[PDB]
Amino acid sequence: TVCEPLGPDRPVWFPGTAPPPWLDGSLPGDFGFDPLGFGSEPESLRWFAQAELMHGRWAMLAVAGILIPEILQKWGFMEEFSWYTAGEREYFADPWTLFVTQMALMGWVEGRRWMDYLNPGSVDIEPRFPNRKNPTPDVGYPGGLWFDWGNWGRGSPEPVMVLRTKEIKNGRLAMLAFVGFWFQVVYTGQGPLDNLFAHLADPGHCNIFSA
Amino acid sequence: FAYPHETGNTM
Amino acid sequence: NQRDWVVTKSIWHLSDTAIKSFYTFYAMFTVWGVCFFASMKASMADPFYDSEHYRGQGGDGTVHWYYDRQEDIEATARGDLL
Amino acid sequence: EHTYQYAWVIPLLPLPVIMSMGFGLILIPTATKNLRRIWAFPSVLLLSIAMVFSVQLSIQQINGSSIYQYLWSWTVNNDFSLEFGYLIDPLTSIMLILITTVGILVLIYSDGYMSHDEGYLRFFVYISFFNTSMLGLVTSSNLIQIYFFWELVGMCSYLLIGFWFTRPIAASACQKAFVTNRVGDFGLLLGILGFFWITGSLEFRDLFQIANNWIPNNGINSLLTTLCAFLLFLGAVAKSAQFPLHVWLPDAMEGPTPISALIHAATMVAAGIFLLARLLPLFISLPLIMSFISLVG
Amino acid sequence: SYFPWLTILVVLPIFAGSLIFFLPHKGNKIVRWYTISICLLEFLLMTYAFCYHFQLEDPLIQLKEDYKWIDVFDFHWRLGIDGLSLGSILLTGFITTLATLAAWPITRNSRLFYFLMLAMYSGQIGLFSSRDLLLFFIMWELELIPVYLLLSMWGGKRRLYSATKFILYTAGGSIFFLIGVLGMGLYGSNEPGLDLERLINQSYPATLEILLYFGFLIAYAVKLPIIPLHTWLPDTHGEAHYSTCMLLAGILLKMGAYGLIRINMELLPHAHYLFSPWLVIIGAIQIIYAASTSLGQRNFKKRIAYSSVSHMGFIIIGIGSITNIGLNGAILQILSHGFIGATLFFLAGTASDRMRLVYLEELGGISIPMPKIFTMFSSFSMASLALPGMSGFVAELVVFFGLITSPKFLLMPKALITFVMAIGMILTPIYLLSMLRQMFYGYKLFNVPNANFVDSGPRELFILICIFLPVIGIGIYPDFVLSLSVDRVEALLSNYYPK
Amino acid sequence: EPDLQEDPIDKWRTNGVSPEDFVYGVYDGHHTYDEGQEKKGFWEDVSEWYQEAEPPQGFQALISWSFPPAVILGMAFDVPGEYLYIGAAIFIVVFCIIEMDKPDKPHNFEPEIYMMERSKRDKLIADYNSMDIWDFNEKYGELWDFTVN
Amino acid sequence: KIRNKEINNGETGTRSFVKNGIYMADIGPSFAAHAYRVRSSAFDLLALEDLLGKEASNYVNKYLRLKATFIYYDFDKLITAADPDAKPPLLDLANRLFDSFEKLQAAVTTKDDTDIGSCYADTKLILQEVMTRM
Ligand code: CLA
Ligand SMILES: CC(/C=C/C=C(C)/C=C/[C@@]12O[C@]1(C)C[C@@H](O)CC2(C)C)=C\C=C\C=C(C)\C=C\C=C(C)\C=C\[C@@]12O[C@]1(C)C[C@@H](O)CC2(C)C
Ligand SMILES: CC1=C[C@H](O)CC(C)(C)[C@H]1/C=C/C(C)=C/C=C/C(C)=C/C=C/C=C(C)/C=C/C=C(C)/C=C/C1=C(C)C[C@H](O)CC1(C)C
Ligand SMILES: CC1=C(/C=C/C(C)=C/C=C\C(C)=C\C=C\C=C(C)\C=C\C=C(C)\C=C\C2=C(C)CCCC2(C)C)C(C)(C)CCC1
Repeated sequence: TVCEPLGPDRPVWFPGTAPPPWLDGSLPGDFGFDPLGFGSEPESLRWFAQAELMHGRWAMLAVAGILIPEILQKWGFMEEFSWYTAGEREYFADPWTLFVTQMALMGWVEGRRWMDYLNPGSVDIEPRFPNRKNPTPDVGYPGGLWFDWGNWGRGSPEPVMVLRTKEIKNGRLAMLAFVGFWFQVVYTGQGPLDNLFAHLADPGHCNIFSA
Repeated sequence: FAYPHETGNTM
Repeated sequence: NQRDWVVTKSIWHLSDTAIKSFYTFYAMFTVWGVCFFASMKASMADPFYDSEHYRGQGGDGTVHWYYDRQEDIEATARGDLL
Repeated sequence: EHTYQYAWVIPLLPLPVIMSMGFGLILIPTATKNLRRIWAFPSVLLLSIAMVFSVQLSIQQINGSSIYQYLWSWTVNNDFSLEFGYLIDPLTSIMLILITTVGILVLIYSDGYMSHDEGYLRFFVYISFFNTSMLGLVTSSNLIQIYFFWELVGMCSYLLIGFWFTRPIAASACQKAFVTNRVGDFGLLLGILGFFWITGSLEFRDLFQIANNWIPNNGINSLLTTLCAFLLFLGAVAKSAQFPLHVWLPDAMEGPTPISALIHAATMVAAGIFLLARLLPLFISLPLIMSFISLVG
Repeated sequence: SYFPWLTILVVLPIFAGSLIFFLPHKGNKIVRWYTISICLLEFLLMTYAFCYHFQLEDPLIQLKEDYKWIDVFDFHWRLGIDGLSLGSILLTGFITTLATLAAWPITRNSRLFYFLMLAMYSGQIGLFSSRDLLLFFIMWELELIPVYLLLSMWGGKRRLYSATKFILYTAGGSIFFLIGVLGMGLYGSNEPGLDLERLINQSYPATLEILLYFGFLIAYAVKLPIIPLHTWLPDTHGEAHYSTCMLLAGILLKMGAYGLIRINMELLPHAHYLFSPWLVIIGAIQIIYAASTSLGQRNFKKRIAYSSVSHMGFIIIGIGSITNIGLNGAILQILSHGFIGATLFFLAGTASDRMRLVYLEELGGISIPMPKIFTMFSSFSMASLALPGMSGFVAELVVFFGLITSPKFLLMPKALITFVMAIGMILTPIYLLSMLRQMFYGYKLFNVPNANFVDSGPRELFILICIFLPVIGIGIYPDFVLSLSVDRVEALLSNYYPK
Repeated sequence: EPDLQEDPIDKWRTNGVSPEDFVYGVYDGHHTYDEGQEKKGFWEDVSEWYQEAEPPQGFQALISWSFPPAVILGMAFDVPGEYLYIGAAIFIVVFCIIEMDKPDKPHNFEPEIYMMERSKRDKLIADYNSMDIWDFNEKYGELWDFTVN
Repeated sequence: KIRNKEINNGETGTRSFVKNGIYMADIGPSFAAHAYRVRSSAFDLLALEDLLGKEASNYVNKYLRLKATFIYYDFDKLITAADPDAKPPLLDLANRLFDSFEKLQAAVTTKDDTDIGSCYADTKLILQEVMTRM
């Protein structure tokens, strides 16, 4: 736990501006950007931090699942066609069965996680053979060799706050990427790589303003 | 007087 | 091409092609004319061949200089003369 | 599926890391040895791709297909050509899965194991090199080009046995663990040259056909085709640990434990069994060898 | 084209080194740079002549020219490059430039030394580019004094005995060569006779073919070590400075093979075709005898010398067993050995002079103080093990293929000789790793004091890397040294007459 | 010169010149169970390791660094070979006349002259590097004349 | 140092592109071990003009010779071991092929670009038919 208070250690998102006082910069990925001041009170602050982390991780997974199969279609062996139209793809089972199974299992898991949030340490999975003392928690970073078997979130590979900063920044970027992909498919009728190459060929004209 | 406690979280 | 061998125990078929560097065997020798860049890695400092823990520069000098023994016998003779 | 003309990137997939560490390990020894744990990620990831590029290469074979192979002439000189390339048949995909899975797992186990040690990066380089050599051996079209990888995995196993290179036993076991499979590859090369002279070709598509059906009568070669195959069998024996050549495995276990788990389930079994299993089309015409194999087993 | 290249390429080194004399400037400094610049200029001119003034598609001679020199016994400045010569010429320029670089920290004389280096340079290129038999002999014996001086001035403890044995032995060996010169020079001297190109059509009578063949073969077996004529090598290799020994055991040995290819197989076919099988037998037994006596030695310099001896059996067996590839795989072998043996002697001479212990029993754990030497030494040991990937493999493989598909054999020795040859692969690691294990592995005393123990600096490391990279580049795709279309005419003469 | 003598002759093939692996005075304490974690980053470590040679100093660096990105580009937007082999030619000359015109250091000269009474300084530095051809101090006739103050 | 036993492929001035000194292992006299190596060799000269069709065809006349000598010898060994009836048309086939090979070699020896391909078209058309009459 390292703090990033005002000064050179605090590169303000808006140069020449004093960041909101209740934005200390402890949470990695902070730059003093909350003009709406939603993080005014601490309970809301931590709640929004958890929401941000979850959104970032899910958005990373979603953008990977969009990107990789489409390029492996374009040039790779197997041809995974339009992902936006894969939502209605036909499988062995009906979409509602898939939906209810997803909801059951994810409700189980996310409910256990919800109780962990409301009551830290009271719902954890970390066995204890004798004489080896286990690690604690920092909710949002469960620890133990279930979700950190590489021993990366604790020390050695990088000071923690730096790696969490990497994570939150990449997650914000991935959120932008997902909303961009979706909005493009709303407007255009291709995948992300197709729009990409179309822009590469004609950067000067092949844009949103092409029509 | 020590004891064979568990190994790391990666093995 | 893509000949299709029906072997007597399995389900083969193959496809082959012949390739060889046309004349770039000249261009690779020209690029390996980078030994004319053996001058930046020679003007660099020598590891210890210039170190103070070295005096004598032959191929057996430092190793078989080793005849200060004769000079020491001569110094013994001189000290006896003293 | 047409996902074959891009499959050749399998045995070359981790390579873009190896050369990018050894250089650093030789030119700049005090910088790469300070990015210690980070270097684990670009490897365990890259090899991982290979695995997910192999199941889709194997699932196809499960659904029923036909095996492919690609040949390229890497020598056109006076009087005779030399080929290289690979093939993807059921056995290839089997051993491919079996090598990449245990590889991607032992990499993480090694990251856990060798964390207090000093030769972290060198260890990872050796592991990745052995892995990209074994992945090469299992996918290989003609005999000469499998011999090219046999001795490579032999040298990798050598460098891995005497890893710490300072325990005065690990310095006396690597030598034996090299000379034994050296005798093995000696027998392998003699058998290869014998079959070459007898049939005139090197690749399986022609060797299996010629050697089985068309061959002259007892111009003495019959004794040769009985003998030469015994030499290939001797090589496949020596890479594994059978009766006459087994004195290198017990002491070879002196090396580090992850290597002791990768040279007893990944190469010890593959380079031994796999070759015999692939050359089985030859040995059905030699009942003597069919009995001698069972006897030594 | 008529602007003479080979004349320049032969008279540039010795001339531009003659200016070292009559130049009072310093003790050691300026001479090193003035010599390395000349060496690099010569190498660049060599590669410029090769690239845009050569064809690779015609088996005649290129860039030839001649003059009138003594005119009584017809002996001209006749000079010309050809397919067989080109590889050895390039290898000589390369490895001798790198040897002159490796000779950087020599301050004992440093004026006679670099001049003698340039003289040996010019002599090697003169021989490898010769086109007139007497001029070939002149270039052959011209280098005999410079090498003796380099031996007797720098290198080893017992330099004198080695140097005198070497010089006497080589000078005596060249006597039979001069005998052959006098023999085939007087055979119808009106027909040019001393023009190595116009001798392809000579039809000598019987019982004279054999005598000239043997007069050349004895001299060659003297230069290129053959079993009963090898006793000189361990002394003149275990006592030479590594700078000398690099070019010595990487070029000067291969002259004995280049000459045997050029003047025996090209000029005296029915004197060589009735003598090939015994050459093959001798090479086959040499491959194992050299290794079996290498394992016995105890100072690693002589062990490296014997390892260099052993690989000279593949060249022999490739000269016999008359095929296109058997002769052609020999050239790749002389290149891939001029690399490996030279580098191994450089590494041996660089590890030593840091430890001052020659007997392989007291060498402790040198891996702890100096890692990079250990790495670049194990790598080239692997190369010498005929390990695949590196260029020490494909040469031996093509040699095997040449022996197997030979026409002058019917399956009886074509297999036993292959067997006795393959025993070399079982035998060589037994004596290479036995050195790698005694001298490097194990934990010696706490050799913490960083004095008289420093890893290779930039110069030596760059030399090692710059010689290593060609090995990989050739062993991965060997056809960077199969630019030889003379064998399609070299093995054209022999291929139908009797027997 | 004392050079004490030797002792009960050792195995010809002594397995590894080492202490026999009984008193190997730590297993795993000499190579593996050893490391911690201290300091020093990456880039300030690289650009503190390319400067333990002062490899070039000034102009002699510009002509040595901008050369490879001019002889790798050369194999593109192709230019005739003659141009390419006079480029490398004029390099090997310009780089040479700057090297041989650098000062001299004590380790360069003879062994018998390397070991003076620390009057080597004013005999070589600012004495050799301040003249062209004077040979007033021509003491390369070794009998220990030393011909200096 | 090797002879032929059916002298009808030798055209006027009986010779060809052939490069003697190539080792061809014994396969036994049969119209099954020759119609197979002839196929698996005539398969290569299809794959010849894939990469080395253009781009400095100075190795093409170093590999066509090689992988056509096999055809030239094995086709004779075959045309011997056949019944009287199938011999005239197989021989006619032989004639058109081993003339197109000489034509192709002589055209590629000139280091052209379009003449090489135009001539190779014919030996491909004929040589794709050799892999069927077997
Ligand atoms: C990571 C952010 C990102 C990137 C790299 C792209 C890239 C692209 N978009 Mg896009 N887009 C984005 C976000 C992004 N978008 C978002 C958030 C939306 C929702 C409003 C859209 C909606 C959208 C539509 C409707 C269309 C594109 C299209 C395109 C392509 C042509 C460029 C163009 O005309 O659109 C320019 C894109 C915008 C004006 C969107 C503005 C929003 C982004 C975030 C701008 C901010 C820049 C970013 C933060 C800085 C770079 C970050 C990183 C990449 C280095 C191009 C590949 C077109 C297409 O399909 O290609 C043929 C098209 O028709 N975009
Ligand atoms: C961008 C985003 C939210 C951004 C919010 C921002 C910036 C708020 C910023 C502010 O508050 C601050 C910071 C400070 C305030 O003072 C100022 C403002 C400005 C008010 C969420 C994206 C969130 C993105 C999310 C949650 C991604 C969800 C992923 C899904 C649904 C997966 C879908 C798929 O799985 C299917 C359905 C089928 C597969 O075939 C395809 C895939 C894609 C794999
Ligand atoms: C828009 C657009 C448009 C156009 O068209 C084009 C373009 C430009 C391309 C586009 C863009 C896009 C983008 C931006 C994207 C991004 C993404 C991301 C960031 C992702 C992440 C992503 C991320 C990710 C995946 C991550 C992940 C992670 C993970 C799993 C981890 C795991 C782990 C853990 C926990 C722990 C343990 O012990 C170990 C490990 C293993 C370590
Ligand atoms: C791969 C894939 C994917 C995904 C996947 C997933 C997402 C999964 C998830 C999830 C899951 C997978 C889940 C599951 C869950 C659940 C669980 C895991 C449960 C458990 C339970 C239990 C354990 C219980 C117990 C009990 C009982 C019963 C008795 C009483 C008591 C108790 C409670 C204890 C993606 C992206 C899509 C796409 C592609 C494919």
